[PDB]
Amino acid sequence: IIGGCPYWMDREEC
Amino acid sequence: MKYQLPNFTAETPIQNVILHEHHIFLGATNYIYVLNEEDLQKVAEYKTGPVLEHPDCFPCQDCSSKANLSGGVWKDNINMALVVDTYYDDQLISCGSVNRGTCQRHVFPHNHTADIQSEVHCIFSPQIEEPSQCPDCVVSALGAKVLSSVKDRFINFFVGNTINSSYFPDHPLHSISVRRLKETKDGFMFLTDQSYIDVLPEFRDSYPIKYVHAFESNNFIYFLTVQRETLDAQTFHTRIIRFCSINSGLHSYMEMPLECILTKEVFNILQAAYVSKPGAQLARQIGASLNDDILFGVFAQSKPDSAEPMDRSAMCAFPIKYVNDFFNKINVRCLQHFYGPNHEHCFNRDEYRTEFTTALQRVDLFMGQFSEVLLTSISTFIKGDLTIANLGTSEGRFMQVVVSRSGPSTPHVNFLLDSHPVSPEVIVEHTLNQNGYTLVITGKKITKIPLNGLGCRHFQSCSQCLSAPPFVQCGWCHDKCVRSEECLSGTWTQQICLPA
Amino acid sequence: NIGWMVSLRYRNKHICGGSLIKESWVLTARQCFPSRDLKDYEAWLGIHDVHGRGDEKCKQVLNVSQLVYGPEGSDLVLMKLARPAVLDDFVSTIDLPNYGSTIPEKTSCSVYGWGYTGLINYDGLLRVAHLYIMGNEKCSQHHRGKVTLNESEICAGAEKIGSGPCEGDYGGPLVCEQHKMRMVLGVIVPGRGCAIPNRPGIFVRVAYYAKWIHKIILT
Repeated sequence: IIGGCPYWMDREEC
Repeated sequence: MKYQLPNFTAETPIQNVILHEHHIFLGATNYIYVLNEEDLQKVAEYKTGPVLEHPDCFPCQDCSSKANLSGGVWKDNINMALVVDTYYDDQLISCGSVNRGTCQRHVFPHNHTADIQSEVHCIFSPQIEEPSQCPDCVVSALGAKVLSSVKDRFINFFVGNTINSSYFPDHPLHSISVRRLKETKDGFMFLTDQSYIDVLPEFRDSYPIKYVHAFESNNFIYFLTVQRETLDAQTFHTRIIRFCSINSGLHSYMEMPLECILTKEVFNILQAAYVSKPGAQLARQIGASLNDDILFGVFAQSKPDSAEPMDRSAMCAFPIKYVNDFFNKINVRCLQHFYGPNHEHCFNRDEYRTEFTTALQRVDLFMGQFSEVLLTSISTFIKGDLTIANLGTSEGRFMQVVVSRSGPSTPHVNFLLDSHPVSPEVIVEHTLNQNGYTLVITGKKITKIPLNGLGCRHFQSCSQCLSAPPFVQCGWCHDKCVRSEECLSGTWTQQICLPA
Repeated sequence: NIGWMVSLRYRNKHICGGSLIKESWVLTARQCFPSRDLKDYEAWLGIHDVHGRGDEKCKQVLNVSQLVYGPEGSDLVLMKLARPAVLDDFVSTIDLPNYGSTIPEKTSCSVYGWGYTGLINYDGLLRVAHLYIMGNEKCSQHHRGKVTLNESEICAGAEKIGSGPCEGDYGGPLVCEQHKMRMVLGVIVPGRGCAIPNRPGIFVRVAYYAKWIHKIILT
């Protein structure tokens, strides 16, 4: 996943 | 007395030609010329060499700064592959002799097909997983045949490399290999160990393998080679390699010899090959449909127990349906140059590598008309019900001739193109109502020859023109002998010669 | 909760993502299988890290008994695990959409995987990209008129511009919330470039094959 957040991060904080 | 057609003279030899989006891309020594389709005028160029070689200056890392070194050597960049990728963001993938046969992607800017210098990326990714391999090491300086195919959502590269004993630490080359380019476009990769089939290190010099042509047809990959008859054999062969068109590896691998006899004298060395559909008349005589892929191959006689051609040429047609029928028939040997000629695998019975005992034979379609010239280039096309062959000589002569078995045919076009031999690497472009052009390389000159019309320019006078063979469809147009469509005036006859 | 994430291991190295749709079934991509020798395959469930580091009380490691390939079109494959996955707090299944269904444009989605991140020192932890559903027609144009979509394909544009799946992400799911419930709507497959700004991504429409999927998984 290029430009993703780690699994434990909520949608709204990306 | 010769013809004035769009030509282009490069400062160095031309190796490979590609036609993409009305632009001719030439693969030359130290350059990648970029011509315009219509007039063959150099719009751009990319300097690819000379490139400096050093036992520490690795591939895809520049060292112009390391010019004054104890072990420095200036090498020439001879183009081995030139591929146009349109599956990913449009790019010209180019490969040279130097840098351990590394390739480079020239990404085209969104509205400029002629811009080959802006985005240039070197396909190299240091192999951490197993430093014993090199998937970014594609091409050999000896000989290379590259075939690009989009398959299973990836761009696969089928490679044919000519090898020698020259052992390399961490950077070797493969005889026949299938590698997929990564979506990150930074490197290639072999899926399994099956993906390559190499000549044993003992045989690397004794057994040189020349990969003449490669093509894809009917869900199979095909390679056309020039090798020895056997390991211990003193004489040379032409073979047809075939394997199930898969991404993961070279599956259902098989090699069979091809024979071009003249009724039993053999033209054992393929000089050029072209795969096209047949015109109605010849289709009938070779037992093929108008829609059957046909391998036309120009062959030559080899100097006794050598590989060099003899100036004694021929040409025979192999309908791939028939080539396939031979492979699907049951006797059979093991691949002696890859496996051990003595090993346990050879004696048993995807997994295995077959070598065929007998050959597929075909008679010269020209019936010995070329047994006293060296044919080096072939390109075939259809005109009405006719099958015309474009042929190049080792002397630099270009000729168009009707391919038929129903009586031999004299060429309707025959003239010196240049002094240098004709390149096997050709281009045939097709336009509405069967009339395009060919792209013929002769050293540093590329010429744009039209498919139909050259036959007509061979007649200087109206009377000569009026008695031309009917098939060429020649008429007088005030002061010139040309085809109906080429006459823009209205004064076109095949019946009258006014006073002069 | 990411219980349905599966890591496909080919020769003790992670090759692909997958999704547990039923106890003994994993939905993944045909690209994930370089060999027909099932011996070389293993499926890891209960993991968050690619090397299965902090996961040991969770980690479930199963062998692959079967490879049921989807219709000629689809690059789909159904994996039968040698023993059922035990559904605990760490391992769970993912729901499938029904056969005669669709999802509204701009529906929020996520792609999960241990694939390439373009980062220097990647920690091997499970990543997630946020995407939104897009019409097939507006997605075909956005691709610069180079690719035309079938009813078997699904488009999803990125919420954070340079984002999207890559090498190592294939077989993984495209999870969206259909009627307040997490469902696998798409299967990650190779594309025409990894994470291109403004260009959307093509996945495979799981709903299009739900008949076939339920045919296999329901013995």
